[PDB]
Amino acid sequence: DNKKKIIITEDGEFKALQEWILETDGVSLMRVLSEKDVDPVRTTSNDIVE
Amino acid sequence: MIIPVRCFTCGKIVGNKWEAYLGLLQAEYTEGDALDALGLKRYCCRRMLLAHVDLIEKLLNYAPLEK
Amino acid sequence: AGILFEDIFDVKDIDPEGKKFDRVSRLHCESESFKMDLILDVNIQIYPVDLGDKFRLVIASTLYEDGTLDDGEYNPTDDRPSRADQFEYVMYGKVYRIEGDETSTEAATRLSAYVSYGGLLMRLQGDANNLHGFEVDSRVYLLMKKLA
Amino acid sequence: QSLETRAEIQELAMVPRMIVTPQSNRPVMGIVQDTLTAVRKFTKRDVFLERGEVMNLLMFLSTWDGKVPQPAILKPRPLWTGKQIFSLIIPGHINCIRTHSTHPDDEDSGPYKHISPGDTKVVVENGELIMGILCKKSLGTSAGSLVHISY
Amino acid sequence: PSNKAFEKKFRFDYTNERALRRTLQEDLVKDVLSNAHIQNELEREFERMREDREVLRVIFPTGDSKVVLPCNLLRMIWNAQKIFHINPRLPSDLHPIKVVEGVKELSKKLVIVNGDDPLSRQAQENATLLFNIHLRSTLCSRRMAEEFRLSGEAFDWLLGEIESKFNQAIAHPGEMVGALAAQSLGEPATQMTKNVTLGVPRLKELINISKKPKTPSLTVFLLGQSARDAERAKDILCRLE
Amino acid sequence: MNAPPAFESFLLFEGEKKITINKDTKVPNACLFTINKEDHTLGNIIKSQLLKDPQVLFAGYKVPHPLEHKIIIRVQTTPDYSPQEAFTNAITDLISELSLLEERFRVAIKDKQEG
Amino acid sequence: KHMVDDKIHSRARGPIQILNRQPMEGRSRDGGLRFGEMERDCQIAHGAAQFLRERLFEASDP
Amino acid sequence: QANQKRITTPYMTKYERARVLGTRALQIAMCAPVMVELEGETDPLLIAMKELKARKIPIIIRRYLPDGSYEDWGVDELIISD
Amino acid sequence: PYANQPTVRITELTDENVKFIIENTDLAVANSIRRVFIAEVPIIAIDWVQIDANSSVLHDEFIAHRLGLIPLTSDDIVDKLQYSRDCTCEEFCPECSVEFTLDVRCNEDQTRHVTSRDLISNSPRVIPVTSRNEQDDILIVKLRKGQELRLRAYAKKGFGKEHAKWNPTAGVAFEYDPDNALRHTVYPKPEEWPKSEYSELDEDESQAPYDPNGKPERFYYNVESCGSLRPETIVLSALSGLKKKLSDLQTQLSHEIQSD
RNA sequence: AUCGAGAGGA
Ligand SMILES: [Zn+2]
Ligand SMILES: [Zn+2]
Repeated sequence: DNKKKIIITEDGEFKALQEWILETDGVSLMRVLSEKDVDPVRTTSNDIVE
Repeated sequence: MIIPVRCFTCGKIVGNKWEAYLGLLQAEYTEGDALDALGLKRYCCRRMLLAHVDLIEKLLNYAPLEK
Repeated sequence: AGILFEDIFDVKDIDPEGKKFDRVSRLHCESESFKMDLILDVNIQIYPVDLGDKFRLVIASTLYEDGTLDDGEYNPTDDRPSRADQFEYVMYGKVYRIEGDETSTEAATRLSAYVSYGGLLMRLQGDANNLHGFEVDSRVYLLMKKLA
Repeated sequence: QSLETRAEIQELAMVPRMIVTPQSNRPVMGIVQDTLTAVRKFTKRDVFLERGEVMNLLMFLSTWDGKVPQPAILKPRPLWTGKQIFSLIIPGHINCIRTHSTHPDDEDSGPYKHISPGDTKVVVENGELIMGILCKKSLGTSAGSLVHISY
Repeated sequence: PSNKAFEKKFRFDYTNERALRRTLQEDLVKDVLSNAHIQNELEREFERMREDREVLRVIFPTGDSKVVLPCNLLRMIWNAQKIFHINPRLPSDLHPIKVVEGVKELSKKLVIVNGDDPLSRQAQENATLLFNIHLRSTLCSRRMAEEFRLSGEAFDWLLGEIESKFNQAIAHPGEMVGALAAQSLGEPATQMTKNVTLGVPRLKELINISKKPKTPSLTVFLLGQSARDAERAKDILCRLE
Repeated sequence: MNAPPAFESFLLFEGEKKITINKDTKVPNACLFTINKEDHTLGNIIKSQLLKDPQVLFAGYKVPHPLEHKIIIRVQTTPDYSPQEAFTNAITDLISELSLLEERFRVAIKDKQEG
Repeated sequence: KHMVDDKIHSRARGPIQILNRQPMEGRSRDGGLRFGEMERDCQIAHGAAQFLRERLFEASDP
Repeated sequence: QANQKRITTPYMTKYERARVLGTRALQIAMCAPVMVELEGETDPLLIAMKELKARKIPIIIRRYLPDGSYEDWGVDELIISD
Repeated sequence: PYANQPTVRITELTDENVKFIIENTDLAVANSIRRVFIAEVPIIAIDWVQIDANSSVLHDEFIAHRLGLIPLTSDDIVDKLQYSRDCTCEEFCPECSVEFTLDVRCNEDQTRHVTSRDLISNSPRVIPVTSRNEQDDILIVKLRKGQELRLRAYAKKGFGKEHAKWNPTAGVAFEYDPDNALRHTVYPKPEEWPKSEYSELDEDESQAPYDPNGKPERFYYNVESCGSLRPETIVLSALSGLKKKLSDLQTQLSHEIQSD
């Protein structure tokens, strides 16, 4: 659940959402974020310099 | 090096049984039979005799320093 | 006289889930006079019990026949008349939980008292009327005696 | 070699003051091999100590008021349980609810939640070990353990 | 808890006459039923709890209720119950408005950043926001009345103990927190040993900024249908690889 | 280098008394007996014989440290009794039991040899 | 061969080195223990400034 | 800084307590008058602890703020946590 | 409130060991008697060696220690002799020590065995046990041509609480409740355990049924002697020593009470 | 006593 999408239903509990994720072998964060149908709020990186 | 006087665990004398044990061994007795003959009922004393190596005989080969 | 609960129980099962301990066995007993339910840990090494045995349980807040509060201290050199002399198996413990089916509005129709005799647990459940004398953090005695 | 150094070491670096680490908000000390195995065996439901045994054990209790507790079994022979002695060992009126290493996952769901058939579900109330068998998960360096609650 | 669970567990009721009679004593239930100021204050308390619940939802996006806070309020409640011989089967003499004003006064007493100027006031509010939210949630009038059944003296002792414990938990000037952090981070290292670099190599890779990470990676999340269906997501994968 | 002498475990140091009587304050009619250069050999028998007494509420012994050579015996008696008297009676009874056992052992030895 | 008799060693104002007036090295030379960087580190975390001064200045090389 | 107001915490810190106890113990061991009635105590550490518990320590703590100012606190004016 | 009334029953009495059963006594008393058997029975042992000459392969410590381990006849002279601590004489005297002398030179080609027969004592009643008028003599050292041993030894009085050489027992077998009636030992699988020498049970049964109102009685003994004392003398002297220690404790207690 | 090397212990 730490990597899923956690939402709040109309009733008001936490419901994890099963959605696809993509893990890359490289780092191009600006270009990846500037892509269609890619979440720019949750997409991150593990290269601190970038 | 030499046979201890007493068993470490119980303190029974075993320092007067090495020569008799060797004689029994040369008399075709099994090691356990010799231990029973010498009245070594406890396995501590049986260890004390069965596991003993006698380095005093090897040390006696070298000549004395003082004549 | 210091007696909270007194009834005759019939043993219906003994370690129904398995003998978890060597010298202690759980008892599942039911009564007939008050229709109670009992689960008791007994030292079967010194007090052996079997299926179908019938005894009387006497839960008391004091071991003296006359009403006198107990200090909860070992005083073997005591000659005062005690009701322990009329029983075969007595255990000293404290009540650690009382549970009922009460709602936010209605009262409790049934009750369940939990006692710990130094780790030997006991749950007595049934009607709320006959368990009214039990209070949490209070010391009680078991006072069991088999009958034929 | 100096009085101020001795005083500051006493007031800061004493072992009792060093029980809980700021690294992980938990005790750094606990119960170790022999005492841990012995307390696991001692706090079992089927441990019964005779009069002489109880007195001999009480001779080794520093914070003892001198009053022998009422035995958990009075007849047909006076007997004290290990949980009673450890209850009297426990200091103050600390409250604690823990779990033993053999506690089943379905015990808290079905019946006998508060009356454990396996003597799990350690409960200490008013400094008294009401029930349960103690282990690392109750006398060790884990957060929320008995020693942590005591500190 | 859900919205319905939150309301049921934390909204003090003053319409169920029988429930109130069971919960509290006769004079207290009569006063609560009669006085409308009491009801208005309790409504405001529930509104504050709802705002705190929303703030908590914001602060913790995931439903992780585990927090590290100074005072074990549940343990102190248990200690108060044991000390004051509270009977959980009888109505209590504790007034819910006494509870509410007690929580407000205790919140005023627990200070981290002192002063009266707005900057310091907001700093103190931010510094104690989590503990105050937890304290209000635990010391709810409904909880203290129907679940904890505390008495007036028990509540007073609880407030005093909370204040003393928080003042004890406040950090001490002169503490070498830098050395503390360095040692507390270096100790695990001695015990710690697709594919992602982990352990001491990654810890070193972090401390000395590495221009060239050993295993650089991107965790890409999808926005629209792509996240649900597979064809569009593999299409995005082709677009990115 | 710091090996204690062999005879230190039983030889009394000069100026050091064999026994010492201290009174327990936590409970009434209780006393602490501290015996130097003694061990479980005397502690266990004294404790058991004190446990025989029906007017001894408590009787226990301990060795505070196996490296040290002292024992502590705690006796708590009835309000009409004294821990000193309980200790004295226990010692006297142990003396009598040992004398009886020794005489009976000598008799049995004589019978076994003489047939 | 590990006999404690060859591992015990205590120092109280013994010989000092010649390049720096600090205690010698090795029990064979009656030298003291080294209060190293990690030890000063832990004392820093403690906050025992007077003890740190005593160890590194007063008891080492005043 | 006016004595009417102070921004530091009113509680003595562990470091302040340790240093005050050590300094007062050294002063006592150097023949200073005692502010408590010594029943039978003869060791400076417990004498200083008794003085601290009596809140009769003749020492003023100069808490240096980072800005460069300082606030002077008496030992009797500080709450003792332990 | 009074003492027990114990009874003895000797099953086997030889020149090496004694077998007896003590009935109607406490476990504390039985274990104390056993402990005194081991550690609080005064016997005579060598504790002072002055090696004039030693050309053997064993060093002087080695030789002395081996000589000290040699037991000596202590049956009757142990009571007359007093500890050198309490003796008012000089370092040694006839009333607190026993003289010894060894003088062996190996001049023949055959290896010379220095046994306990070479130990010559001033006291006729204090001799090595193997030299008493079978078992051979204890080997002290072996000597080849040229090697020679010359030493003087003194035999003092002490108990096993000081050194193991003053211990007069070659094993004190102790057992109570041969059938596990009291459940002192919990056998996870009782059938795996052999019956005791004193067990009274059939082969189909492993241990006696549980006895809830029983305490340890009928303590069994097997006191093997190292030759310093006869086993009967060992038991008698241990009982007397325990009685004496209790008596000194009683005297000290009376003095302390009078001081209050 | 200094340097260097080697062998080791936790
Ligand atoms: Zn042996
Ligand atoms: Zn003499």
